[PDB]
Amino acid sequence: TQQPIVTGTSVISMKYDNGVIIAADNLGSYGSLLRFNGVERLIPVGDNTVVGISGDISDMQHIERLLKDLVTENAYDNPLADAEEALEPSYIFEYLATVMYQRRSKMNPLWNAIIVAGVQSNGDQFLRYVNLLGVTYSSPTLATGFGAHMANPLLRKVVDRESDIPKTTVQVAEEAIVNAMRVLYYRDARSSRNFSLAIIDKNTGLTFKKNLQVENMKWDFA
Amino acid sequence: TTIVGVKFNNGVVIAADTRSTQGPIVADKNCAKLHRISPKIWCAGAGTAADTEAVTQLIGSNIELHSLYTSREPRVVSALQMLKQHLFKYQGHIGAYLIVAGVDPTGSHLFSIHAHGSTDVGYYLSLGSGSLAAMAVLESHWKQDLTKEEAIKLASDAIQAGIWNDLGSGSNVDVCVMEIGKDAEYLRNYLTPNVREEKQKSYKFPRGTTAVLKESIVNICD
Amino acid sequence: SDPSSINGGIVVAMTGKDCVAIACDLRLGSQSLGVSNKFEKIFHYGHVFLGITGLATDVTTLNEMFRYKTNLYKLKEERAIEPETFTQLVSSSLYERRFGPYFVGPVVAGINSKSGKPFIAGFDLIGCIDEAKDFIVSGTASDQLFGMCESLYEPNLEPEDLFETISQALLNAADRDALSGWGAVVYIIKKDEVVKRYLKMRQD
Amino acid sequence: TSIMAVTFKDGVILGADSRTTTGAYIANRVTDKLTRVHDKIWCCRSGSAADTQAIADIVQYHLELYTSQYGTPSTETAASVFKELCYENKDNLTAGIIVAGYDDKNKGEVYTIPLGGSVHKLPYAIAGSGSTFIYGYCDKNFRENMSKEETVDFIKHSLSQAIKWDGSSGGVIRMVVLTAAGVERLIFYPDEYEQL
Amino acid sequence: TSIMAVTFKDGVILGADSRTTTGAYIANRVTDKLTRVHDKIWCCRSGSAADTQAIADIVQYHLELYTSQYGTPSTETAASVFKELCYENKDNLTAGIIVAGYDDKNKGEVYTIPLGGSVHKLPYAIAGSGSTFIYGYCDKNFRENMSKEETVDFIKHSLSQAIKWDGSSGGVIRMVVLTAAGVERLIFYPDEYEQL
Amino acid sequence: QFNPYGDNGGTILGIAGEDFAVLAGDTRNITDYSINSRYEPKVFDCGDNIVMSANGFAADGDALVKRFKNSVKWYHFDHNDKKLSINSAARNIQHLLYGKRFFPYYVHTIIAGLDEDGKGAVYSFDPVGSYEREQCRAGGAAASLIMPFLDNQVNFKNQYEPGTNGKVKKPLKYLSVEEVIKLVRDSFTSATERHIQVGDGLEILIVTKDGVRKEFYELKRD
Amino acid sequence: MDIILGIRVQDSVILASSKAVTRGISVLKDSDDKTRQLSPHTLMSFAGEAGDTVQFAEYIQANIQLYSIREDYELSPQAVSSFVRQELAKSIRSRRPYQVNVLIGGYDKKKNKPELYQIDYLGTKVELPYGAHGYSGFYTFSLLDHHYRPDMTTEEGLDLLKLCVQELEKRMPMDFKGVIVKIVDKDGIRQVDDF
Amino acid sequence: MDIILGIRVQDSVILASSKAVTRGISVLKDSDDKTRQLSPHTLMSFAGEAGDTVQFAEYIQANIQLYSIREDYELSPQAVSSFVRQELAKSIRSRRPYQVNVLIGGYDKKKNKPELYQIDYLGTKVELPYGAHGYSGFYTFSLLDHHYRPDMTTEEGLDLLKLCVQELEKRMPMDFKGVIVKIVDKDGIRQVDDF
Amino acid sequence: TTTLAFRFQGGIIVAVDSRATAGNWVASQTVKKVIEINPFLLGTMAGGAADCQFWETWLGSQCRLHELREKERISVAAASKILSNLVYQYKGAGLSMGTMICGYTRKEGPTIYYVDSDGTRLKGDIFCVGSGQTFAYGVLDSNYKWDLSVEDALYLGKRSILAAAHRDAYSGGSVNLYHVTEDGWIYHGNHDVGELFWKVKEEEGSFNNVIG
Amino acid sequence: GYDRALSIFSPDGHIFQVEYALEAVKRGTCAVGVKGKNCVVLGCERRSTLKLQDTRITPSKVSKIDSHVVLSFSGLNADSRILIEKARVEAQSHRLTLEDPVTVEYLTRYVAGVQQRYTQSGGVR
Ligand SMILES: [Mg+2]
Ligand SMILES: [Mg+2]
Ligand SMILES: [Mg+2]
Ligand SMILES: [Mg+2]
Repeated sequence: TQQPIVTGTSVISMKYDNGVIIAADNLGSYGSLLRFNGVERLIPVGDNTVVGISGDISDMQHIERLLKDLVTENAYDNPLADAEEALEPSYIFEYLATVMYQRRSKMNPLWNAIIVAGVQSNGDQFLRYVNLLGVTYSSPTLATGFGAHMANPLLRKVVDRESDIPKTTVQVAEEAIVNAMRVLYYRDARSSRNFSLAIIDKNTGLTFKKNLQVENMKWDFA
Repeated sequence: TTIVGVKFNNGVVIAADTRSTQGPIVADKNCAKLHRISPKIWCAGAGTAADTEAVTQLIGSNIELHSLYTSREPRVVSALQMLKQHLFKYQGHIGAYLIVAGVDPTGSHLFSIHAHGSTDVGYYLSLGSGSLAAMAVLESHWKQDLTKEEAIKLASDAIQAGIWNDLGSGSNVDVCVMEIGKDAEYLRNYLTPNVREEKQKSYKFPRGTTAVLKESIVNICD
Repeated sequence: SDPSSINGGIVVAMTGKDCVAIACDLRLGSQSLGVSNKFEKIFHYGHVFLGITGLATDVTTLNEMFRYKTNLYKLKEERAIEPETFTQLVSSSLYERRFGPYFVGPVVAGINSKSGKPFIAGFDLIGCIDEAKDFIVSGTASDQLFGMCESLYEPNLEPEDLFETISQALLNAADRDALSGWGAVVYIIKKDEVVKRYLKMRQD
Repeated sequence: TSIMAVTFKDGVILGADSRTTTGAYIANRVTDKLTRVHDKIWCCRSGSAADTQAIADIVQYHLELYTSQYGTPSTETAASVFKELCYENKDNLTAGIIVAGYDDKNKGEVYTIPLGGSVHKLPYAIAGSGSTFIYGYCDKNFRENMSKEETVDFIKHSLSQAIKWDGSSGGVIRMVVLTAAGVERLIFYPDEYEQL
Repeated sequence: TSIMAVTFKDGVILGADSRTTTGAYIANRVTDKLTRVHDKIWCCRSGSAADTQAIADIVQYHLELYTSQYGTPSTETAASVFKELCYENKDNLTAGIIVAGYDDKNKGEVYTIPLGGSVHKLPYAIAGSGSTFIYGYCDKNFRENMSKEETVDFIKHSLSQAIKWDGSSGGVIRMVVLTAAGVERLIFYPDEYEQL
Repeated sequence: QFNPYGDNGGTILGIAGEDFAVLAGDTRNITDYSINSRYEPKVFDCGDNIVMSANGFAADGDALVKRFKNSVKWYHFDHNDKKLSINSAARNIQHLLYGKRFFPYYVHTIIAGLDEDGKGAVYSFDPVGSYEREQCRAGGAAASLIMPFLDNQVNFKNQYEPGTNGKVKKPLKYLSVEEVIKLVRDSFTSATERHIQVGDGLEILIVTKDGVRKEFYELKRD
Repeated sequence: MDIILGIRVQDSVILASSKAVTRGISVLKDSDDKTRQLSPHTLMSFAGEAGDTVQFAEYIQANIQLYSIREDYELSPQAVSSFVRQELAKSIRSRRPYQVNVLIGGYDKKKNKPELYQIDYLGTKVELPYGAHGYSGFYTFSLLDHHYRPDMTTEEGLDLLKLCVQELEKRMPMDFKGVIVKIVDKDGIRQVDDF
Repeated sequence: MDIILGIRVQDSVILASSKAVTRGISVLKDSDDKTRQLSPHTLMSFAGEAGDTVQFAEYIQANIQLYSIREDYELSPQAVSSFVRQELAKSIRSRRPYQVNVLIGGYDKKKNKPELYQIDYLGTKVELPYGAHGYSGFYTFSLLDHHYRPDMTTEEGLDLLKLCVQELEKRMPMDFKGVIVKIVDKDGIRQVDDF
Repeated sequence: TTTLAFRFQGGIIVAVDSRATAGNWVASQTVKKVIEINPFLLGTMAGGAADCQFWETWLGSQCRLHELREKERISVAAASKILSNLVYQYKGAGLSMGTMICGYTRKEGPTIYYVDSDGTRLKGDIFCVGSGQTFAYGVLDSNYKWDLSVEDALYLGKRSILAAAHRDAYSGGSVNLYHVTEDGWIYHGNHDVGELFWKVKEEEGSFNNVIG
Repeated sequence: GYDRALSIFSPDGHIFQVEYALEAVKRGTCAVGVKGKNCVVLGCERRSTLKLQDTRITPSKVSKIDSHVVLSFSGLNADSRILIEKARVEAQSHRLTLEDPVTVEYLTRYVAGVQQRYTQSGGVR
């Protein structure tokens, strides 16, 4: 039994024609106090997976160490560690999902909501969610916390079902994600203006964007 | 419930969904959440259904008597003042959450009221369980100097976000347009995007299927 | 100690072609103990029919109260109250007890004598009006009734066909509820004739 | 909320953020927490929104009736009416109000009224959840008899920090200037104050 | 408590008040909250006094055993040991610790470890009940690559304000300077810092 | 205090014919008033012509299905590739569930297939391992809506032969796969109308001696 | 208090009511008559909370007796039962409700028919061929479902009642010290002394 | 469970124990023997929590019978009582204690004296001329204080016991369905069939 | 549930209802509450359904192991005590069971044991167990004699369940009958209350409280 | 714990420790059992190199396991006490769970099982 202390808010994501996009702000809240501002909540695993984490930051840092150790362990006695036997997004997710459900079953959870975004070896987009309860689900768009309530509706206007994915470009997809982040800054009392964004494409690979800001805001009607 | 209100050029428009629930069960698939306080002042209500209907009727009644007493068309701020003082007096026990809008000799107005008796002003507002889904759309697409047709589109789009993404909201979209110098235009079932598909089978029973013990003619006359 | 499920019971109403139907079960119990199998839950004031589910003492009290009020109405108005008007009276009366309510689930049914239009309506315990073209449900097997009605119902049923639909809706819903059943009554209502039928159902 | 009021050479200035909260959801990002109870007597509001409105409306009514009989009320008188409501209804209220007004005899005055309903006349006052983070800054930077431009900068910088650390504060910084010249409304947007 | 640690040009300085509390009673007015875990790695302590002592003692033991085998530990290593204890025993601990040390390769470093047991490397850190009142002041006044005298003044002024507003903070201001030159202990009494 | 359980909504339905059996379930996944996924399958082919669904708390549901699938695998390893009969599967699932009697799997479980005489079979379980073979069973959030309809249309309850004075019951007979799918589709469209946690899509798994076939149908998305 | 029963037969209503009054671990009395005559052809038995029972019974008795004197007329059993129900229906939403359950057995002289009404403390009225309050019903209702016929005589009703008391004396946990039996018919109210 | 009594007279110990087993609002049995023979000249009656009572009684019985076989000798009543006390004294600080109260009536063949021991679930042992567990004692102790003499015969003891049962049947709230009476003396244990 | 079993001149009658409930929700009407342990042993189920189902089939496995090891069918006493000793180990854990172990052996004759989840084990001639036990007792006790015929005893058991099925809201569905003799148990059919009630009402003239 | 496998097979397929235990039995005083039409009689030898014995208190050769079963033996006296004790405990345990005393076959089968267990358990002879 826990209570979360230092926390991170929404993580948002979606699929597009060639890959997936994921984003999360750089804030570590301490209750109502906006305590830490240099917190990276997107953690890449290899060159084909990004894990976005919300909730307790001490538990997030623990999960970082686990993923770091997983890469090390996979390389052991593995000549194809950077080829056919490299860590897939599906492998990384299932591992985390196992851990999350085991910890909830021992009544000592990792107080987090997690989204694993990546591209598989065959080119297929991977996007799946898991949280402190061990609950898992997948969707063309996925978001945690406030993102679930405010980002998902906006992202679903772009990709409402499976057939909308081939019709959605990386330009259109990123535009929707960046817009959603602005809306969250307007309306979430534990969001920050600064955020990170990651694109995992089947052709261009992993692009990690740091120190992004929310811009073009409307206030003058005040 | 999902309700919104949006200001435009020469007036104000409000909208709402048409789903009524008791727990997870849908009681009414086409209930009317748009209420009339006076001919050109209309109310959208979420929360405890009986409270929103009763409080809108009581103030509507007193507004009519006031209009007759003063030989003047009723103002939105009068309805706002009466509603908020009534709700405050009951310390939130009357669970009425309202978006009040209308036109009067002073101009066009848009307010919200919360159950404890707090009021606020805005060019765009949203209340109810689907307010976050609606507000996400409003924050994304709203601008200064909207036309009538643009405001109706924005309002109904905000309600649709609630219909699709919020489980508390569903079915149809009701709209009411209050323009300065014109009659208020109530648009019942302005949109109907949730029509029930044809059933696979008719469940009309052969006559005599039900076993009967007694028959008797009932006297309704004097 | 949940007032709405001590005694048990159900009521359902439906519309058809130039007609309406309202039905109810006959059980009255005290939690697990079945006490009475003659406790009807449908009453009428002139041509307007009212069904009431919930705490039985309040069912009785409200019937007596609305008989009281509709009698004074008729004396002063010199005409029988209509379903639309009576629906409003029920709503007013329930909301008057907002912070000390009658634990009931009433259902109005009838045909307007002037227009000829079939009318049904439902309420929560504090007076919220639920109007419907098709059907209204109430009681401890309301979930079951919602499921039965939504699947079985079709519009513009003839009185004889409507009887079969509403009866099957009630019976099969009641059999999936421990606190409902023990007999049933169905009212078929036309413009100027009303037929009352008691249904044969399982007595467990 | 983060709110404050500061006396200076020519009178007094009130300041406030624009955030309204119901949990972590921002119910309104463009709120007006600076409220008129008389021509040149204004209040800053913190706590319950329903409570602070009901109070401010009653005060405005009392001072309007005072004016009809006895002419312009003093700022002290306005604060006393706020106190009377806050003190006598302390069990049912959550209201932290700062009262600020301009007389010609008394110049600028600031009265703060915390939860209990006590009154405290001060050179300047800070209140709301975000005020905790600027006690250090405000104490070190406040001077008596500042100019209009200096006082505006003091409030702008102060509320900027309160907004930066308090999640319950944000949006725009509204200000109201009370002097012999009249009443002036100021607004400052994120793009300006965030990068101070 | 009010505590802080600040990196600067020549290294890092730790700072703390001297108040120990059991309720409103001051159990000790001359407390030493700055503790040595290694020659040039020190910690600042906040929260439970029993918890923070048990932790610091275990860390000191771990780093003494580290030194016997692998030589001088990095400041990062010391912070990791603190984290490991705070994170794994989060249910039973109330400890807010700031770790600060001087390497010759890495110069001055500051790591803060809040209640949950997370680690945060920062240019400077503030913690304890009194830190809330100086977030605004410290953010506005901190600069990177300050001198020794500037950093001492920054800490002295900061903790002075924290002490002024926080009832749980007071007494003397202790400081510990970590540079290549060595370890220097500083003390500052009320009569000096109160009238800043 | 940490609550190890959640409610992921949705509803499931199993019907058995003479030489076939169906196991249907909606594809919507929810928490509180939000939709997590519009397509998250919860009816699975477990091998040996056994289909299974464990509806309720999805984390427990996935865990159980995962353990049973694994049980089938080891049954082959330990007993010379012998086919696991539906009755044996049912008993095995009881022990899986009851093994966590004092910290239960929060699910209503239904399995379907053919018995050892080739006839259609449906088994249903309570959360702690109680089981029973039936012709008919609905499960999950809308079970209370659908089940009485099934009693009436599958088992012909409360239906008497016309003109027989309520003395002769309507005779029981097996339904064709065409007739069964009609009832499934109508059951789910009705449940979608009146239950907020039910909608989006319907996935039916049909089991005959030839194998396991799938059919998908759209449901209302409000 | 505890056990009160009622059976309506062809020409009479029979009420049986337990004699025990228990407080704590002591039976304070074993001859208590848990009934009041409301009018010459109407009898009410009662059970429930200590004090409340008698206070309520006597209050109703006073009111019906007042009515009888005022109008020089006896109210019908149906009328008396409705009056009693309304009093309990008022009571349940009072500051301190009467926690009393009653059976009303009467003979309607205008209809020449016996009538038995069961009313609980909430004000829940039902007319019945046989009735019971408290845990008694859990045994007696099923027993009477089997053995009761509508055309029985008073003597047949008493034997049917003996069968109920025997069952209760066998399976009930508490010693209720037997019952006082009273008959209501066309000739009024009388007590059976040897039961 | 509920009523267990014991009386020690000149030459014997007499135990009386109620026959009822009640669960909820149902008397499931009216012929239950709440006693176990531990050895030929030692008898233990018991009352308390359902299940615990019999489980504890039979466990003690098994242990004493084991001792008897091992040593080819009968333990004294004093020795058996001390063994039982210690088991209950252990039990009270266990994870789930035995909630059982017992009376041990025995005849010491070496001393040629009857002995009665009262032991509660905490492990509180006392030797007494007469004993009782539960609410029974609140009536029987004062009664026996008055009528008991130390030099009474077995027949006088049975009449004294009848006086206790009569009082309990008059003033106790629950129907305990009479008692099974057993006598322990120099010739062993025997049951009185007509009580 | 309502279950009963009584001993008489011609052996043992065992009768049970078939309803399952989750609160006021009627979960099933077709439940098997009698478990056939061996050709001479029966077990009745009441209370927690998984508890009853799991542990009584487990009991059957223990009885089978007894006759393999001892080359002799287990006694009713020993079979009932395995179950009672098992549930006693779980006392306090929250098991919910009201069971009756009924059967015949040479040494015992016809025997019935009541076993419940708080560890109570009682030999007896008549028991009724479940939420509707009192309704069954009322009819059974008032018509019981030792000298009942096999035909009359079967009916009384059937009629007693019917009585409880009618009055108890948490009992119903159908009646399952069993007769246990020196030659073993004999099944006497499933009897739906839907038809059985009206058949009994008409033929017996009882249930006059109901609208005919 | 002491784990050594003391009872093991030899090349010719004999377990010498079990066979040497039989030699200890051969050394013990003679015991005989004869069963009639309605009884069983157990006879036992007692060696007479021991005078000045106290026969009141000296352990008897025939032991009661229950009131209806007896056990005599030949071999190591100290070893027999351990078997007798275990048998006596099992006798009471059987009465407790089965509600019936042991059969002679069952009691024998138990005692024999104990003896067998000590032939393929580590650390025991
Ligand atoms: Mg039913
Ligand atoms: Mg902020
Ligand atoms: Mg739906
Ligand atoms: Mg029933």
